[PDB]
Parts: sequence; C-alpha cells; structure tokens
Amino acid sequence: MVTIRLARHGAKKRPFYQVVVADSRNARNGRFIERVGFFNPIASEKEEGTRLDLDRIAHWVGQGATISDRVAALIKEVNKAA
Amino acid sequence: VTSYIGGEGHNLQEHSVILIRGGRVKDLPGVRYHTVRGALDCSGVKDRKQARSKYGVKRPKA
Amino acid sequence: ARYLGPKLKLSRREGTDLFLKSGVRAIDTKCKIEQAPGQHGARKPRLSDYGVQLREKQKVRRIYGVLERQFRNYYKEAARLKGNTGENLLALLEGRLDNVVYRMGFGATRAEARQLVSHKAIMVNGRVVNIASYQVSPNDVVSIREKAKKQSRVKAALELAEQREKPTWLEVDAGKMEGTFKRKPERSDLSADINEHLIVELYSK
Amino acid sequence: ARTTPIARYRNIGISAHIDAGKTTTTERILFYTGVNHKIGEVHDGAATMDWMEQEQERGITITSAATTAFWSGMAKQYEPHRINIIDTPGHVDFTIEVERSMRVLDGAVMVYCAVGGVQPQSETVWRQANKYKVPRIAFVNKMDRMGANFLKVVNQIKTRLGANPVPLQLAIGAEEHFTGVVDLVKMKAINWNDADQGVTFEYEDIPADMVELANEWHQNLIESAAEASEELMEKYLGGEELTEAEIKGALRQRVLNNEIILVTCGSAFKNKGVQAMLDAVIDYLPSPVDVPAINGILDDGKDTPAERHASDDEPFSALAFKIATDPFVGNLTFFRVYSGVVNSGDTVLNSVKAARERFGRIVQMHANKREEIKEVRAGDIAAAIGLKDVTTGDTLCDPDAPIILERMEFPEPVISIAVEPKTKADQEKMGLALGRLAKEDPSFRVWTDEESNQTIIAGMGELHLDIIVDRMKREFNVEANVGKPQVAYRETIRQKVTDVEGKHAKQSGGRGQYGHVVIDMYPLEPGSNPKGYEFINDIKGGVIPGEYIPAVDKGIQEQLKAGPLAGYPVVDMGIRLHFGSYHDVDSSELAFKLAASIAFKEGFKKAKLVLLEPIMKVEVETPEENTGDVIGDLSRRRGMLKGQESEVTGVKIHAEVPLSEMFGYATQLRSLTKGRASYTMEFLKYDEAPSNVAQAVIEARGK
Amino acid sequence: NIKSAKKRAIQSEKARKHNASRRSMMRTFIKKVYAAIEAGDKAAAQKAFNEMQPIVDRQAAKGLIHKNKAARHKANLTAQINKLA
RNA sequence: AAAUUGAAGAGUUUGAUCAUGGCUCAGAUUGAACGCUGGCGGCAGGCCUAACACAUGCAAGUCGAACGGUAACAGGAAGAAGCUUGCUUCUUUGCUGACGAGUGGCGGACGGGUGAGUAAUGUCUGGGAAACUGCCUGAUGGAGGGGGAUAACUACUGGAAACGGUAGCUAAUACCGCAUAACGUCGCAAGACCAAAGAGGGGGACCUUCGGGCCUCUUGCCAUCGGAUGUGCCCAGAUGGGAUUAGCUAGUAGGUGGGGUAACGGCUCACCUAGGCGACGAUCCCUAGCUGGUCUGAGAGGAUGACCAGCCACACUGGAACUGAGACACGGUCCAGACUCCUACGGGAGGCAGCAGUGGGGAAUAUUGCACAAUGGGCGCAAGCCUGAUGCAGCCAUGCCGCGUGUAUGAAGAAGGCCUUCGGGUUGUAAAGUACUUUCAGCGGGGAGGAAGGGAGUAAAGUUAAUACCUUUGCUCAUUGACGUUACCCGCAGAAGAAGCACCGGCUAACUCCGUGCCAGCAGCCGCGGUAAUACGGAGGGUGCAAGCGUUAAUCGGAAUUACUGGGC
Ligand SMILES: Nc1nc2c(ncn2[C@@H]2O[C@H](COP(=O)(O)OP(=O)(O)O)[C@@H](O)[C@H]2O)c(=O)[nH]1
Ligand SMILES: [Mg+2]
Ligand SMILES: [Mg+2]
Ligand SMILES: [Mg+2]
Ligand SMILES: [Mg+2]
Ligand SMILES: [Mg+2]
Ligand SMILES: [Mg+2]
Ligand SMILES: [Mg+2]
Ligand SMILES: [Mg+2]
Ligand SMILES: [Mg+2]
Ligand SMILES: [Mg+2]
Ligand SMILES: [Mg+2]
Ligand SMILES: [Mg+2]
Ligand SMILES: [Mg+2]
Ligand SMILES: [Mg+2]
Ligand SMILES: [Mg+2]
Ligand SMILES: [Mg+2]
Ligand SMILES: [Mg+2]
Ligand SMILES: [Mg+2]
Ligand SMILES: [Mg+2]
Ligand SMILES: [Mg+2]
Ligand SMILES: [Mg+2]
Ligand SMILES: [Mg+2]
Ligand SMILES: [Mg+2]
Ligand SMILES: [Mg+2]
Ligand SMILES: [Mg+2]
Ligand SMILES: [Mg+2]
Ligand SMILES: [Mg+2]
Ligand SMILES: [Mg+2]
Repeated sequence: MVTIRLARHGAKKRPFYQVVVADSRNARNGRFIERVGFFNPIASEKEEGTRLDLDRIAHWVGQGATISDRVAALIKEVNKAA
Repeated sequence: VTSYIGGEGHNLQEHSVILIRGGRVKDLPGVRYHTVRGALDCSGVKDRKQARSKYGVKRPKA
Repeated sequence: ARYLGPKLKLSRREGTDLFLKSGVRAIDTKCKIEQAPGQHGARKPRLSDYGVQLREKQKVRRIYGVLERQFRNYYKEAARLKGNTGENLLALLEGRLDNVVYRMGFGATRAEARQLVSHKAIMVNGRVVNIASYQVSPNDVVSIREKAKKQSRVKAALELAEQREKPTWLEVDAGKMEGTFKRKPERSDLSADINEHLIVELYSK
Repeated sequence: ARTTPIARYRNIGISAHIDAGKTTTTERILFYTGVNHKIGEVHDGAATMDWMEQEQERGITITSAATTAFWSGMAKQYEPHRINIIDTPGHVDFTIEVERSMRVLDGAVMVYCAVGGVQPQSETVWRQANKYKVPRIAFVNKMDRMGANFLKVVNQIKTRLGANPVPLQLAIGAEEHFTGVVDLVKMKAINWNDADQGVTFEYEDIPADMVELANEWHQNLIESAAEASEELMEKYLGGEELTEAEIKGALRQRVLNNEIILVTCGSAFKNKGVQAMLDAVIDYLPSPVDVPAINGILDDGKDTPAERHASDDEPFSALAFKIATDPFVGNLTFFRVYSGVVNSGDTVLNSVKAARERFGRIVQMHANKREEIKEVRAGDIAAAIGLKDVTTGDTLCDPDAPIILERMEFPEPVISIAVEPKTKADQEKMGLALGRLAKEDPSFRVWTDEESNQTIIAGMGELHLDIIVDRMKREFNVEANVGKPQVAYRETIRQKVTDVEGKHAKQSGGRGQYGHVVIDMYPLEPGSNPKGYEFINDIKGGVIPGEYIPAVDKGIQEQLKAGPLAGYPVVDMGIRLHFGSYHDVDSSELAFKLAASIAFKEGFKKAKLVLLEPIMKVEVETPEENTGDVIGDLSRRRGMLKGQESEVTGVKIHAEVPLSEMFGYATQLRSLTKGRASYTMEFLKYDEAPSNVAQAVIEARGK
Repeated sequence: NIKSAKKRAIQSEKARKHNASRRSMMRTFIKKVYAAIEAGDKAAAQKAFNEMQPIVDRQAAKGLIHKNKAARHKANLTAQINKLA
C-alpha cells in the first residue's frame, strides 16, 4: 500500500498540500518516497491552484501505488475530461 | 555562597528565602552574586524613584 | 510604535529641518531652531564619530517617522539587495506608503499621511491598503478613496503641497487625487545632504 | 433520560447533637436500601460517611457527606424514591457544614438521643433549620439505652426548642427491651428481627401492654391532622374517623408549612426503627416539586425576579453549596441543581463573580466515592470538577437567571491561634495550604498580621483548628506548631506638657547647614480623635522659611507612626513647634528631621509616658443560670464589666478585656456554659493595664 | 487489560497450544530420522525421511515453519542419508 | 540572467611611552527566567531540572457482504387488550432492517511520547550479498470431496469482584487428513512431497424439499514467479574527553563438522589450531542518542542537536518467550523486584517517557478544551465507526512581524517645575484653545474560502444471454465546517479606551541643581563618595529603545587570546 496522498504543509488556516507517494504506515508529514506535484485549495486567483506530475504518478500506479480520493479528484480536474 | 544586598535598607533575616542572580561587588573580595530585590519576600528599596526596575520597586502613582 | 511627542525638539536636536511641520509659518518662527531642546542647549559639545553617525541615523529615522527595529530591517533588506546599501535603504524608505502619500500631497506632514493611510482613506493600485510601511512598487496607482475627498485637511494639504519641489518620479494627478509611482527615486532625486554611508557604517559597526 | 421522576426525590439532612446517631442512622439507611453490604459501626471506624482519616480515628463526623439511596418501603409499597441524604456534623465547632447543607436541603431528620433528648447542638441545628424555613421530622434514636424516654424527649422538643411535636411512632417495651414501634396511623406494631441485622420485621397487633396510650396519642394525631383544613375539620367534628390517606396528606401539608414536626423513634445501632423512619421521610417530607418555586433577584429586583419551577423545561440554575479539597484536581464543588438541566462539558455563568465556568466532569457522590454522570436535572445534588473560582453559596446558571439568593451569611470564627511551621523552609507551602483550606471553608480564615511576621488562623473552635492543623499535616503534608497571637499596643501621655528641645551640632564650621527645634507635646484625651497624631502650629521665635511652616507635622508623623516605646505606636499626642533656630537661606528638611528625631526622643525621655494595652469590648449572650460563672471567669481574667441586661431567652453581659489575655476564650465559655453561649468582639478604645511583658519585649534587646 | 486485546491474548494462547503440538510432532519425527541416521540403518532412516517430508512440507505451507526451514531440514537430512553409505 | 558585495575597534599596568599579556566593553542569538510596565492582531514556541510518583477522563477499533444467533430498537405476519370488525399498539415469530455478547478476519509492530540506555551492539556517507516482506500491483494456473470439533447458547454450580468449573450440543472465510498440484521444495538424476474458502447482488429459461439448484457479475480463497514498499544482514571511512587508564581477550581469533536463522556468520555446540586486538590509543573511567540542520563567523572555525524531518534506543526495573509477514510488543503474556489501589480477607487489578491534568523538584514552561469539517491511519464492497494522529480553540509579551495610542494649527512663548549672572533661559507648540480623521479596540449588519466528496434519481455505453445487478463517465436534486458571533466588508460615536523602561564621568548618545559627606550607597572595566559629587539619592532637562525596556544565565564574535587559514619561545 504505497499511497499517493496530500501532506498538508503550509500555515495556520492556509493549508497547502504536497502530493507525495508515501508508504502508508509513515505519518502524513513524515517519510515519503518522492513528491509529485502540489495543491493549494485556497488559491483563488490567476495563479495555478494545483500541479501534478502525471507521468510519475502513472509510473507509480503501474508499480501498484494506491491513490487517495483527493489525489484522484485532483487528477480528474487536472485532466480536461473533468 | 555569599551575595550582596543592593540598595538602601532591607529586611533580610537569618532564614528569609531570597532570589540570587549573578554579578559581583568587586570590592568585597568573595561576593560574586547579587540578591534580586522585590523577589521572594525581599521587599524593594523604599522611596526609590530612579533605576526603579532594579531594586524591585513598583511605579508610584505620581 | 509611533513617536507621539513634540516634533520641533527633534528638528532642532537634528539641527536642520526634518519637514515635521506644515508650511503655515516658518520653522524659526515656530521654535528656536538654532539651539537644542534642553536647558543646556546653548552649549555645543564636541561630537564624536559615533555621535555624528547616530545623529545622521536619527535624522533619517525622524524624517521618515520610523523606529529602530523597522529601520534595521530596512538596512538588512538594503544590504541584501544588490547595489549601494545606502541608495537601496533610501529607496526602501521612499517606497513606504505614507512617504509616497506625503511626497504626492494628500497630507502636510508624514504623520498626517500616516493617519490618511491607516484610516482606510488611501487606495493603492485598486486595493485599499492601511499599512503605513506598505512598500509601493514601480507603476502603482496610489489614490484617495471616496467619502474622504474635498474635506478640509485633504484640500488644504493638496494646496499646500505646492510651493515645494515636485518629485520627478510620481506624476501626480492633484485634481483627481491619485498619483503614479513609475520608478524608484534615484540618489539625485533626494535631499543629498543626508550621508547614507554614515548610516551604512553605523549599522556595520 | 430522567432515571427517577421529579416527585420521587427527597433531599434530606440528618442533623443533631454530637453522637446523637446521625452516622449510625445513615449506615442503617444505606444497608436497608442495599447500597452498603455491611452495617459497620462508627466507633470501629467502619462507617462509610466517616471516610476522612480524622473521622475514622476519632469517631466523629467533621464534614458534611452527601450520598444517595433508593427506597421503596418496608412492604415495597412505593416505586423507588431517591433520597439524597446528607450526614452533617453536629459539632458546634463545625456549624458552617450544617448551615451550608441545610440551605440547599428540602427536609431535615433531626435526631434526638432518647436519654438526653434536646441538647445544645440540637438547639443550634434547630435554629439553623428554622431560619432556612425547612420542613422537619424527628428521629428519637438511642431507644436501647437505659434512661431512654421517648415521651419525655418529645416534651423536651415541645418545651425547649419551641416546637409542637406530633408523636407518630410510639415505642413498645422498656429501654433494653426495645421490641419495636407502633405506628399511630396504621395501628400496626413493627417488630424487627434480631437474628439478622434488622433487615426483616413482623407486623403485630399492638398487644394489651399498651393500647390506651397508643389510642390516646392516635386520637391526638388525628385531631392534629384535622387542624389543617376546614374540609378535614368539618368531617372530624361530624364524627367519622379520617381515612389514613387524607390524614397523611393533611399532616404533609402541616410538615411543608412547618406547623408541626412528626416525631418517630428507633435504635439505629440495635437495627430498629430506621425503615419506619424512611417511610416517614417518603410519606411526610417534601420533594423538589412539592414546594412553591424558589426565588432570587434580577437587575435590582422586580415584581417577581425569579420563580423557578422544579422542572427541566427551564434554563439551568443551581447553587454550589460545598467546596472540597482534591489533591489531584484541586477542587470539587457539590452543587444542588434547583431548576433545569446541565451536562458534562457545558458552560455556565456564576452570577456572583459574573464569569464563565465549564463543567469538566459531573459526578454523583457516595461518601468519598464518585461516579461519573452525563447530566444533572433539577432537584438533584451532584459534584462538579473543573470549577476553579466558585465559592460556597455561588449561583451557577444559564444567562438571564437569578443573581443573589439567600446564602450570603456565615458565622464568625471565635478561636484564634498563630501557626508556625516546625521547619522555616516551609512558610510558602504552609501558606498555600492554609489559603486553599480557607477557600474551601468560609468560616475559617487565615491572615498574616502585619504588625509581626506571624500568621493568624481563625476558626469556629479548638476542635476545628486542630482538625485543620492535623489534616494539613496529613494531606499536602506540612508540619505545624500552634502558639499565641502577638499583641499590638499603643501609648499615650499621662498629662505631661513641657517646652522640650532638640539640637544637634551639625555645623562644625564647614558642614554648611544645621538647625534647632523646640517643641511641646500634650495628650488631648483618651480617644477623642480618629487621627492619633495631632499638631497645633506655634512656631514664632525664629519662624522657619515659609515653604514648609505647616509641613513640619507630616515629617513628625513618622515618630508617632511607630516605636517611641518598644516599637509600638501612640495615640492622643499633639505636637507644637514653638521655637527654634536656623539660617534663612537653605532650611534642609532632611537635616531638620534629625533635630525632630532628637526632640522627640528627649521629649519621651522627659515624659516617662506609659503604655496602653489593647482592650476590646466583648458582648456575650449566655443563659440565665451560668451568668455568675461567666462573669466570675471574666473577673478572674483582668477584665471589667459594663452593662446589665436580661434577654427573654438569656442574659447579655458586656465586658472589657485585654488581647494578650482571652486566648481561647470560646472553649472556656463553652465549658462553663455547656457550649450554649456566644460572644462577639468589637475592639473598643484602649485602657491602661499593668503588664510586665511591655518592658520585657524591649529589654530583651538590651538598650 | 483495558481494551479488548484480551481477545488476542486468548487467540495467542490457543495458537500457542496448537502450534506447540504440531511443532513438537514435527520435531519428534525429525528426531526419529536423526536417530535412524545415528543407528546407520539406511532403510529405516530413509523411511523416516519419507514420512517426515510430508509433515514438514505441510506445516511450512500452513505457516508454522518457513519454506526455507523445511528445505533446510530436507537438504540436511538427505545429505546425512547420502553420506550414511 | 541571480544565487551573493566581504574582515572596524575601544577602556584598563606607566609620571609618561612602546611592546607583551590578561580582564572588560560595543554585535548577533535564546525553548530563557527575574524587575517595572503593558493596547490589539498574524505566525511560531512553550518542564532545558525528578526516565521522579501518578488520581481521573479519553489516546484502537472495525467487519452481519464469514458464522451460530436475537440482548436493546424498528419493521412486517398471527391473534378473545385498546377496541366505533383495531388509528386507540397484550403476546409470539430472526422473517427483514439492524445488532450487545460470542467464534472468526484484519488491525493492534502504524500513528503518539521520551532520550534513561548507548561512544560504537548506534548514527552519517558510500557500497555489497546469504535474505524475507501482511496490505498494494502484473502473469499464469487451481478452487473434487470429507471429517471431528468448539465458542456462544442450554442445565447445574463456584466466586464480593476478577473471573471461572461439570456435562449437553449447535456454525463457519476456525481446525484436520485425503483427492490434485507444477516453470514450486528436496535430489545430480530417478523420482518423493506440499493448498485452498467461501460470500454478496440481480436473473428470462429449466428443475424445487418456497432451502434453492442452475446462468451470470463482483469480491474473497490457494500455488509459483515478478515488481514496488518495508525490514534484516555485512564492509570502508567519519562520528567526544582522559595515559593522573598500556596492555586486553579464552567462544576469545580462525578451521572442520552438527544444529539454528527468513537469511551469511562463534549465532550455537564438539573438537583442532594459538591465535586476534593495541602506541594510527586496545582495555579501563567519565560523558553522550546520531544526523539534515540551528546560532555565530568574511571565511576557516567554534558551540550546539529546542521546533521540523530521517535513523536508532526505550516503555515502572530485570529476564524470557508466545502470536504474527513483521515484536521479543507504551496502552499484550509470563515470571522476579519495589510501588499503588479494590477486597465481603478468601482473592483481584495497574504501570501517563500517548492527550490533558495533579504532587514534587526548579529561576522557569500551558487546558483535566471543541471536532473528526481538511488531510492521513485502521476496518469495511461501501455506507459508516474509531482516531488526544491531525485541524482548531484557550493560557503565557516567550520570540519574530505589523499596526495603534491621534493629525494640522496654536506665543498670552500662559501657569507650575527647574536653572539663573536675577536680565533671562528652559520644560515648549509642549499644554490649553481651534479645526480635522476615526485605523485599532467597543457596539450593529452583511459575508467568502478552507468542500473535495458522499447519498438518491436518470443517460450512455461496458458486462452478460438478460435495455436486470455491478462497476467507469455526464446530467441534475437536497446536502456535509469544529474553527465561527471566521477572514473580509459596511454603519454609530467621540480624540475617546491604549507609554513605558533604561541611561546621561570615559569607553558610550545624553548635564545642571539640591541633600548626604570614604557614611548612605554605585559599579560591565577603569573607578566614584572624606564639604560646591554631571559617577550615590531626589528633582528638572536630555539621550536610546519602545509595548516593550532593563537585569541575570548561555553560545559565538570581537579574541590573530590554541594562530590550519593565522601567533610565539
Ligand atoms: N447503644 C446505642 N449506640 C448508638 C446508637 N446510635 C449510635 N450509637 C453509637 O454511638 C456513637 C455515636 O453515634 P454515631 O452514629 O457515630 O453518631 P454521630 O456522631 O452523631 O453522627 C457510636 O459509637 C455509635 O455506634 C443507638 O441507638 N444505641
Ligand atoms: Mg513591534
Ligand atoms: Mg457520627
Ligand atoms: Mg465519641
Ligand atoms: Mg548446516
Ligand atoms: Mg510515572
Ligand atoms: Mg474520544
Ligand atoms: Mg455484534
Ligand atoms: Mg459439528
Ligand atoms: Mg484456513
Ligand atoms: Mg583511549
Ligand atoms: Mg544520557
Ligand atoms: Mg574571525
Ligand atoms: Mg522535549
Ligand atoms: Mg514468536
Ligand atoms: Mg503494543
Ligand atoms: Mg500507557
Ligand atoms: Mg516550586
Ligand atoms: Mg478519512
Ligand atoms: Mg516660568
Ligand atoms: Mg473594528
Ligand atoms: Mg461545494
Ligand atoms: Mg463554504
Ligand atoms: Mg559623550
Ligand atoms: Mg546608577
Ligand atoms: Mg553589564
Ligand atoms: Mg552637593
Ligand atoms: Mg578565534
Ligand atoms: Mg604571542
């Protein structure tokens, strides 16, 4: 269960997540295998809100990595199909 | 250890508890510490109006 | 975080005029500018290197209405930024919102400019900003807000902002009560009596 | 949600003289309600109410202990009513505990020894219950003791306390042959079983040994009930015997409105009469809902600021009556919720200090045992943890609830001692302990008197104070030694007037300044001024410079302020600078202060004035049988008397006594008046007193 | 205990009983093989080896021992039998 | 593109000088404390000492889609309560939703805490071979058939409780042998040998003992090979002080064979060899978690390892093993030790170095808080439950940052204070007065964003045989925020609710008077005070900083004063 999940860095009342492929046992902010993109839920301007490293995420999914619900939704939004 | 009692007039008896800070008197050879006034029932200097934060003296109404 | 006190004491302790009063009357008519505030102001003790450096730094601080913590931060930013540290420090001090407000008008003194800024009566680049130290960037439009124009202090300060050198980096629209900040002021665009190197060496001391 | 209906709640206290049987009756109540699997006995320390170590060791209750029991009846007659009982201490040295509880309780079982009957502390708790206007029943315990006389004790209740007691359960057999009780409504004789611990009993048919006395007192009970309402009176006079239900209802109305006290009998230690007393409680005493709604104030009063029904529909209101120490959370507040509902973790307002408090935990009490409960309803006693500044009598409620209730008065402590730790590395710890103890107990104060470094401990009695001292030693351990409070004297001149001088050789040719003063001191009269210092300006010969001609009295203030004789102050002195010398350039006030000090010293030396001890006025109320004894004690003490008065219920003596003396006067007064006399103090103007300690204290330090 | 790890305590007790029984059964069969090896009778040693082989294989499959442990037993005992000549 | 632009000195030995050499000071930093004072907001930090002892409440559960089943609730059915043949609910039926306890699966070895131990059994850097790895994922297969239990439960019964005893059975995705299994284990080969578990949704046929079989779909099961992840192991270097510690080691160093490990190995054993380590510091003693980093410095360096992240070690102390993929397991077992608690006296229970909190110690470090709404974790097909992880709230000026406490005008240069040469100077445009503004705080009204998802319906294709069930994707529908009376915005008012601390002899910026007179006292260093003290104390005035300031403690710098850069005899 090598999950791809959101790390919740940032500040108080101003979250900002790192999309990290991390072994599921480790803590949210703790050990991870690599970081593949980021996400900013409060980015509400011309600036980019999220970025994902799609080919690396696909590589890890092929390797068997699990995807979190939010990572899946954000990948859906990144792809123009949604 | 031996410690100085700065200021004019104190109330330190033979068993009063007090607070000790660093320092020295430099003409009492052997006193290398100072008694913090206005801390641990060492009352602040009486009728003091300048350097009043040292000597543990509170702000008068004035 | 503001010096609430007499201002002409500061002006005559620094000697020259710090522009801490309006142009309603003369500084020499408002105070005995020649001597110092104290009862021992007649005497003129010999100054030292540290004395002149401190006096220059305090002159700049009192000119711009800034305290030592923020001024040290400004010096750190200037030393970080490439170029002359003194010129960078002076440009950073001219970038302050109250500073540009005063230099454009809208206030007869920088404390008046600070009230105008803090009272949400100033709008910078469309956004309402009420921070006196808000650093204005090149090509920024600093404008008065509605429901604050035409009042006595504003109109008096705009009119009084004449009879003085026009800054060559603002291009203010006095009638409509906004100005621009096209680019940072250069060394030649300022008093030129203030030795910035004295402040630089004081803070490198 | 509500485990028991509002009507089936009985908040009662057990109040009486010392060792009347309160704790034993509580233990038998717990046994017969099943919460306690062993009866135990107090003198062996097995009583559950006597949970503190002092109570276990000494056989006495020192704290008001609240617990709860479920009672159906002797014959399981009713659905289980929940009785919230509080066992109160009958010691006169713990009166705040009984007053504290009795404020919040709805009823009182007053226990009376069959032998002694009405006793001094029975009368004390009677007065407390009367001022709180609470319904009472009576339990004549100790019926197994030789000399027991139930009828005589009832007559003592009638004559002494001022009641009109109504017999309800007469006694079968002699003292040691205490078989059981005949009820004056059922006409049944309950005889308890001796093989087991009185759990079982049998109803018998009132044998011939007593059928006339029982019949007469049953007729008296019937007519007493009939004297409650005209609907009862008319049928009684028409001549049909009242039905038992209507008799009980009328007697209940009389109990609520305090026309009568229903007196039963029993023997708790021999396991008899307790279940009958419990049924008397259920049948005759009120519930939280069977009284008119409580009242308070709101915003300087109104037509009716508060009328809070005993129901859950209304905003929460309560009263935090007891505050108790906890070594592990620092506090535990026993409160009765008068109206509404509260839950664990909810926030409320203390209407007195006007601050928010969060109920960290709410628990139900069984002696020292605490059981967590999610919520508390109206008419229920519980304990809160998480309160941190609430005191006794504080109202805790939702917003817009009554502010001040009747609980704003406490007795005044009488005994005073000076407590000092054995180890003087213990001052702060002992002071903290005493401060928290004072916070729990309003009638106990601790204060550091500022004339000395001692710390004075004031309590309701010697038993109260040594209980406080040894409990301080045990819990939050700090040792302590008791002593005597020090004495603050004052001086006065014995009509001496002179033109005394003061002159110090400060000039010496080169010092550049000096001065000289010439003053007069006079005593005005013993206590005609609120300002002990006096001044009348007469500086004429060489009038000093004008900037402080009138200000040469604030500087002389300090000589009178402390220590002309033995470090003590003075009253009635008046200073008069008549003459002096100076130079009219710089009259240094600091340099003139040395002249003032020397003038004061020479003046005292020439005066040879003497000391006034602190003599206060003591006003004592005592019965009119120990008047001679108490005034003889006051006369053996070097004290004077003032005024003769004869109260209807006693005699009031007034006297003047020193402060060094009358140390522990309350215990001596109680000894010589059977603990049935009170005294108050008000610190009248001083008087001369020959004491060899006045010169001792100053000559201990040589010259 | 506080939580319901007492259930796992009971389960571990039962599994200890079961595993101890099966493991001791394994070990006594292996002891039979080794005793036959010490005796030198290759016929009885080979028979004991053939009887314990299903035992160790099945217990390794069930998880009481590991495949490496079972293979180690088989290889060592086969080597002993081969040198028994 | 830019990743850096960086190095200051002064006081003090002397009558004076120069060198040398210490001491002290000017800077930055704090997990700081103390004194005085204190308005708000944002973001961080918050027992450095007693790994000292711990009350109380929570910190790990979930699955009924594995099973027997029915303790509580609900729904139906079968009726001589209610009853105007019932709307007003007495009882029965696991029958259905659901579900306490029980067996069973997974989790509980994660997450959280502490640094006591550990000076090389560790950590960092760089490699290596003899390994295993639940869950996740890819490939290929199998998934006949049978057995005996036993929990729960029933009966009796012990016990205060904790918890059990004696029989009777009843289930399984519990356990057990057989059938079968090979690119799998053993063997050179021949050959020998090893597994399983079933469950749920819907369904036109067709067969039923209204149990379903049977056809599908989705899950789970078992064998092997992989991948990824994680873990184990080995090697080289580096990683403190002491020689006022020069010898240490006998499973000790190596070899052969047996055993053991998941794996190589003295890991263990039986023998044989007499070795191995050490002046490049073994052994012994003291100390200590290590690191990325943090502070300082121009660098080299020095000091340090709070927060955050990685690894290690520990869990009341010592030892041991069980289960499991993984432990020798904070919230598991057993034993031994001390402590604590309940006991009905016969027995029984516990380990805050999890979140709070209490006592103690200390100069000193917080709430016995709200939610699982975000993100993660466990379980489950999901819904959903749990989560003291986590997100927030509270307290503390503990730190960094921002803002405010008014702005302009105002000469009777008012009064009062202080000084004075008695003219005046100064407090000082300061105040008062006049006009103006209302940030922030205080009230009243609007108001995002953190919210993605999930549920129900329907359309599409996919599936199948079945436009059914089940996935995947559109379309809508009412919805989910503790923080929260949120951020943010608008209105009322009146300068109102908001300035103190240190210093003023030289170093060091800011000087006069008075009272005391080597006394009282000050002092970072030099030093001041014995009759005109800018060095003490008060006043006035000024200087520096400012919701802070100062005092004390600690690191570095200055100190080229441990000099490798960069010193001397
Ligand atoms: N003989 C007898 N002794 C009694 C009775 N009630 C209480 N006692 C005993 O008298 C002593 C005091 O009674 P206790 O219950 O402690 O009463 P309290 O001190 O007033 O609360 C104890 O030793 C009791 O056991 C009674 O009815 N008869
Ligand atoms: Mg600030
Ligand atoms: Mg008693
Ligand atoms: Mg007694
Ligand atoms: Mg081998
Ligand atoms: Mg502990
Ligand atoms: Mg919880
Ligand atoms: Mg269940
Ligand atoms: Mg069976
Ligand atoms: Mg199985
Ligand atoms: Mg060594
Ligand atoms: Mg250590
Ligand atoms: Mg250097
Ligand atoms: Mg820590
Ligand atoms: Mg094991
Ligand atoms: Mg564990
Ligand atoms: Mg624990
Ligand atoms: Mg302490
Ligand atoms: Mg979740
Ligand atoms: Mg004047
Ligand atoms: Mg506001
Ligand atoms: Mg939304
Ligand atoms: Mg929203
Ligand atoms: Mg100077
Ligand atoms: Mg000083
Ligand atoms: Mg210093
Ligand atoms: Mg003088
Ligand atoms: Mg160096
Ligand atoms: Mg040298």
